[PDB]
Amino acid sequence: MEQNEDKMDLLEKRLAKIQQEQEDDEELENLRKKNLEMS
Amino acid sequence: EWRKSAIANTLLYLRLKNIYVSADDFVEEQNVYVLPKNLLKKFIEISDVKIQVAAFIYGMSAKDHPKVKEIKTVVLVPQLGHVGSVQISNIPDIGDLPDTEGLELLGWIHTQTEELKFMAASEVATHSKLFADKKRDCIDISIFSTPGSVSLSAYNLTDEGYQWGEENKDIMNVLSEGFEPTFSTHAQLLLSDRITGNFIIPSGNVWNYTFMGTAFNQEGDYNFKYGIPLEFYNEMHRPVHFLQF
Amino acid sequence: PSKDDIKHTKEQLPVFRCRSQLLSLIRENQVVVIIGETGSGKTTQLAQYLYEEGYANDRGKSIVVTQPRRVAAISVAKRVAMEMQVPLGKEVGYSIRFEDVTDSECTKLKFVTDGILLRETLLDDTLDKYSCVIIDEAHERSLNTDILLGFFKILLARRRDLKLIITSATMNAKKFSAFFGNAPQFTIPGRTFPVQTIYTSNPVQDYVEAAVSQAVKIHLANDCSSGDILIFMTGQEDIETTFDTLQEKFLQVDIEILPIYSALPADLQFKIFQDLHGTKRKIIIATNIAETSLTIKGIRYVIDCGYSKLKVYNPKIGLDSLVITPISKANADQRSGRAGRTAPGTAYRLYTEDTFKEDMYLQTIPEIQRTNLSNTLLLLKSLDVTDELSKFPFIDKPPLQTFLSSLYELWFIGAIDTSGQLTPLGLQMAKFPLQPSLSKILLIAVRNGCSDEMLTIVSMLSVPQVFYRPKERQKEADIARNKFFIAKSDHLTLLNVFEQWRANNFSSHWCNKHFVQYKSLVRARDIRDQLLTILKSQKIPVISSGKDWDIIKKCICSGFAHQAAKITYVHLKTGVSVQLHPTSALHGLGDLPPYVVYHELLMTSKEYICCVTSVDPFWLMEYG
Amino acid sequence: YFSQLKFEGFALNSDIVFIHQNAGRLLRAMFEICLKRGWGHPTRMLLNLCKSATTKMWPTNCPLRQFKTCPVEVIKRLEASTVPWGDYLQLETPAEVGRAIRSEKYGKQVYDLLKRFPKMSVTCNAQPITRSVMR
Repeated sequence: MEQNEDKMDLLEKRLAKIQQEQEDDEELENLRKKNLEMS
Repeated sequence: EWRKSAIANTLLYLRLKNIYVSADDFVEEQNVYVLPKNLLKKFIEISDVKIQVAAFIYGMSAKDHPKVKEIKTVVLVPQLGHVGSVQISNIPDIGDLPDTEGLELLGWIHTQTEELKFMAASEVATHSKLFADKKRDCIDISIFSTPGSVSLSAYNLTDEGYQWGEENKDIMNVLSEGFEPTFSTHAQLLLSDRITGNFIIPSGNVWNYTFMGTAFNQEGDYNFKYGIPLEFYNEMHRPVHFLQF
Repeated sequence: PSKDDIKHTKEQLPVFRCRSQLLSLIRENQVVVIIGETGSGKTTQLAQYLYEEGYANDRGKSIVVTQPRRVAAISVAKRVAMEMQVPLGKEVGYSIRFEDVTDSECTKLKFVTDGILLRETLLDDTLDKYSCVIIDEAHERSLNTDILLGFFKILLARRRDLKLIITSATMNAKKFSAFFGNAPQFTIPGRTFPVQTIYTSNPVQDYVEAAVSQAVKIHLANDCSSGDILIFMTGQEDIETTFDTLQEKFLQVDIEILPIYSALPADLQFKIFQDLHGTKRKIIIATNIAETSLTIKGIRYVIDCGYSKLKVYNPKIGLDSLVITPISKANADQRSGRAGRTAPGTAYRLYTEDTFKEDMYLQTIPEIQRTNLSNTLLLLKSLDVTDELSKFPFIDKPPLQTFLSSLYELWFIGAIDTSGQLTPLGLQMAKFPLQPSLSKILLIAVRNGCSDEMLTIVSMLSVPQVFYRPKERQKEADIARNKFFIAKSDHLTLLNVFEQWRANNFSSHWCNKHFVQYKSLVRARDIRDQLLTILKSQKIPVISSGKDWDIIKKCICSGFAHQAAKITYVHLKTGVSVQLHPTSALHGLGDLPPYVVYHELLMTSKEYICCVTSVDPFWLMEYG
Repeated sequence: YFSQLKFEGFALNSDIVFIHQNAGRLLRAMFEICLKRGWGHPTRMLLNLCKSATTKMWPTNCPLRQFKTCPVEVIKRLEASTVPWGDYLQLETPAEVGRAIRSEKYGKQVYDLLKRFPKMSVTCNAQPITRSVMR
């Protein structure tokens, strides 16, 4: 093990990760605009 | 092999000389179901010696005692029967027919070749499949029919029996998956000459789809009418025979 | 030999012992399910039995028998026409894609592909030119088969006089019967020999290595005469590494070792049927092609690895996966019944009994439960099965999301409205033998004015294994392909291949020289002439775009707007990252066009776009 | 004979002709007995057997086979179909009959025949006159 140191499930996790990454910018921009509105 | 059963069916009226009804000691505190004797007689006369034949029963309460459920109509429906089991089309839309006003669906009536003191697995399965989500108080009237005699027994089903028929969505012939006789309880049935019931039948008259599996739709949305029911091997159940010859 | 012995042959089969019971059971039932065993000889016999029983004449009109394979339909039609002693087409005949051999419209017995029959149900749903239908080899459960099971279950109401026969295997005869109204099964014995079966007492670590180990043991623990071996394996690259490994073991310590796979050129496929000497042993290393498509004599031994390369469509990702998966119990038994053909035999299973009991499902999953269905749903809307489609009686219903995704695809293409109802564009597309994108692109190519090129490109896109890439010669195979290279795409490189093929007078020797499969090319031309016939049936003009190949690429956007990607590649709508398949003209330690459209997405060793075309984004919102 | 089978042996193929050229009277006498005795089920059956002897066809056959001028192809198609005769009757338009046959040309003629096929509309009501007598 020291020297040596599902596929579709991992791809569905990569799909979820890429969606989550791209949606975060819109969430942050919504917070930034919310802060301007609150100000 | 139908040819032998067709011959045998001609004599079913002789079986009605021995009518036994399953009776326990009476209980005024629970329902009693009253079957008109003419309905029973005709139902046996149209049935088959081997194959299970089935129908719905519709009825209502008398004024004298609310718990006395008179059966008024037998609704015979598109079905495909077997020994020991029967495949029944859905609970019929009959409401646009005359005189259906104030009828309950009371449940189902059917023939069997085995004699029992409880509901069998195919009964509990088909009874659950028909009534579980719709009207759980509906009875089964089972009829043992055998040479010389018919024996009638009525049952309520427990929620344990309903649940078991939900767990057993289909039955392979002897799965016996913790089936219990105690899933069913005796129901008070009386057979009466004092009253006469009638038949509703499908509008194309034919109800036995044994020779006609392709036109049986078990989901099917069939139209119905009052009318005299055809026997199991009537010509109209058997059109191919008359096309071959 | 000769036209006398032919009848004794027919009488000597076990189907003849019960011939009168067969032709009576079909009189007393409109539907029959038949378990015919391998040595029943069912396929040639019963068709003759029913014609001779009289239905096939102008009394009833013709008999049809479906096959799943083209070559099967022709071969059994030749056999039965010769058993009936008639020139093929005149009373016995056949009708398959590109090839109708029926010299009269009233040709009395007609063998067909299940797809051909399915095509005919659209033009005549009652099929009134036929008295009897036989579904042969229906245990294979093809898409066309599975559709016809529902279609016939409804149509035989609409025709009491239409007789129906369904062949079945033992895993599913009850299941088939119950669907068809619990109508009677009939079981015929066959003249088949016993096969001894041996599970492995443990899971094997690597089935390739156990396979060669057991091959040498069967070969040399016995003396080398009088008993040949079949070994089942998952794919060409796996198979080719195995021959290499097994030859060396003999040279350390006679044996003849032969490949078979569908991508193998036909001359080398054919030689496996030719004989082997006494004292020498034949051994055959095979894909699933040797389960059913091919039949070998003198095999007495089988080794089964227990895994196969099954395609499954993932509808969520929209992605085919070719997965090395455990086989079904049925499939294991079919492999086992390859021994036992010629004489008593043995099957060695590289897996345990419990893995066969639980880890292997009983039946194989039907194709309809695991493929994209949009060709099917298009056709099943084109014949006016409506929300009747949305509730359609299949034996084994496709997954809800598969249906809804195919509906979404058709709605996207504009074959379907927001309620879910067929558009006239849909009905036109359904008259092509095509997945709907390839009909969309041909109809669009009319208006765009590239029908002429589009015909041959769509033809080439239909065809498997167009280029040949043997084990050591990856460089030479690609070098020959690259003489036809178009810098834009694989798609226009297919055009250059077909043009150069033709300029060489369609030469087979040119095909071989340039490492292209001639079988694939001749099928492409047959498809081109068929699609040209369909266009001339729809009266469409076959306009050429000339050197303005961008017109084709604009048309591709009309059909393939979902099947698009962008460089890291990254899918247009789901956003998953994906790769160009290494065969692509656009692949290498090299080329990188920014925006991409593609013919298929497929997971193999990697999540690959199968073949690649470059695009401008403006066309994607132009067409959709 | 009700099925119109074909026969080779002259003796048997004249036994059958003797049977059918007597059958009508005999069935009509059987029918009369049941109708007089009041037995509904056999009376209805025997009326169909009398009609079958008259028409050389069974109740499962369609009455286009009873219209002597009809084309055979139409009869055979409809006998295959699940649609009841009492359903095909309900058409009032010539084009609709053409569709129902899958023949435009024959729709024109067969519509005429359909409008000739004997048909009844019936209504009934009862009135109690006395306790015992119903009109």
